[PDB]
Amino acid sequence: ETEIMVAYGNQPGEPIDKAMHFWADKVKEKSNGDIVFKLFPSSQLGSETEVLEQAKFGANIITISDYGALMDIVPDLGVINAPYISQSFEKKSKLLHSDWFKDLSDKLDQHDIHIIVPDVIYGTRHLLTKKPVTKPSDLKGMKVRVQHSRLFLQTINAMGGVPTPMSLSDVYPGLSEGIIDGLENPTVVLFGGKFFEVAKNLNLTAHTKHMSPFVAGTAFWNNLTPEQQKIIVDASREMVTYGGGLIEQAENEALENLKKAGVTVNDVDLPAFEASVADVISTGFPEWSPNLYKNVQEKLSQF
Ligand SMILES: O=C(O)[C@@H](O)[C@H](O)[C@H](O)[C@@H](O)CO
Ligand SMILES: [Cl-]
Repeated sequence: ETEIMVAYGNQPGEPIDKAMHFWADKVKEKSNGDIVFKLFPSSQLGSETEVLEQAKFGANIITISDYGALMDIVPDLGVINAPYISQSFEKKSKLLHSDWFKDLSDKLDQHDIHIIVPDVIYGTRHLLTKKPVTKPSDLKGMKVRVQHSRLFLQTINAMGGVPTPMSLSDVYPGLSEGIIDGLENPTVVLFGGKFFEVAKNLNLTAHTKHMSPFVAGTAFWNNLTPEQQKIIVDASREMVTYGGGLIEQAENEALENLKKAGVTVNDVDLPAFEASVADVISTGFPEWSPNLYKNVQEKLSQF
C-alpha cells in the first residue's frame, strides 16, 4: 500500500480534522486499500512552514498550506485571501477553478509544490485579543500574532497592529507569557485551540473569508500513478463539499461555544477596518502584478 501522511494544525474534532477523516476514508475505499492516509492534526509533524519544506524535498506528505505563505514562491497567489476582497466562499471557489488560478498553480508546480485541492473552506478570520478592539486605533501598539505569511503580516500592520509572526503551536504559551496580546483565526480554530482561556475578546473584523489549499511536493506527487492521483483528487472534491456542510453552522456553533466559555463578542467598525487596508492591497505588495486586487475583485463579480 501507499501511505501518505496528512498534516494540519487543527485539533481533533474540528471541521478540518473531520474533513481529513472523510478524505482518508474515501481514498482508502476507492483505492481498495492501495492508498492510505495517516492523519497528523495539532501540528504533530512540525509547523506548517516546516512541513511544506519536508514535502518539497519529497516526503510522502500532503499538507495544508496558505496562499499568503505560498506568495513567497508565486506572488499572485497571495491575493486569494486578501482582506475584504470578497464575502463569498462560493465566488472564491469559482475563482479557484478559473484559468487565472490554473496558470498560477502551473507556475507553482515548476517550483516543486503542487496544489492538490485549492478550495477548502477554512472559515471567516476574526481577531481574538486580550482587550476589546472595535476600530483600528484600538490595535495601537498591540502585538498581534500572525502565522508566517506576508499577506497577514502586512494586513495586520495596515489594520493598525504590530504583527508578530509565530507558529500556531507557539501561540497559546505566547499569550500566556505575554509575548503576544492576541491573534486571528476562524471561531472553530479559536475554540479548538482553547485560546479563549487566555484571550477573551472576539472582535468580528471578518477580514478574511479564508480558502485553504492542500499541497504536496511535486517530487512525491508526480511519482504516484495517474490512477492514484485521480482517486485522491476525485475524493478531494467530495471532501470540499463535505467540509462545506461541516463549516456551514460550525462557525456559529463555535461562536456560541466561545461565549459560553466567557468570551466577549465585539462588533467592530467594519467600514474603518476595510478603509485601513486600502493602501496595502493596492501598493503594499510590490511583487504583485499591477492592479491584482482590483482585477480579482472584479473576476469575483462575474460570479
Ligand atoms: O493560524 C494558523 O496558523 C492556522 O490557522 C493557519 O491560518 C491555517 O492553517 C492556514 O494556513 C491554512 O490555510
Ligand atoms: Cl508557520
